[PDB]
Amino acid sequence: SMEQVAMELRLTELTRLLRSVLDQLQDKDPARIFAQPVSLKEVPDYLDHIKHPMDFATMRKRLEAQGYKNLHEFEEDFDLIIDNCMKYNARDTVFYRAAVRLRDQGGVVLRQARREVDSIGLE
Repeated sequence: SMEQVAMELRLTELTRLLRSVLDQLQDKDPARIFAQPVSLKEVPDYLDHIKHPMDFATMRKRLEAQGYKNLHEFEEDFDLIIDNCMKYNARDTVFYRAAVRLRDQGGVVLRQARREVDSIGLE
């Protein structure tokens, strides 16, 4: 149907905006601490601690499959990256501190992303 095509165009449009958002967020992680999933070979107990692992590569996979239907779902995954890190790692670690900086700098990006999604009407 034509309605279904229109819905798909909106989703494709949203996916384009989120790709830009994702790139901007990942630029705030120049150490690439959050670029890939935590290795279960190198951190064998990880899933005992963290029940829903997340990372930028995994987000990018979901994004390219147009698997984010709205900005809230995207934000949920970004928050998992930060929140998982701040639980597994202690305050005095480079990992925890990197997550704090990513959350702070990323907030700016997400604030305007929300305005753009609402304004253009992409969800």
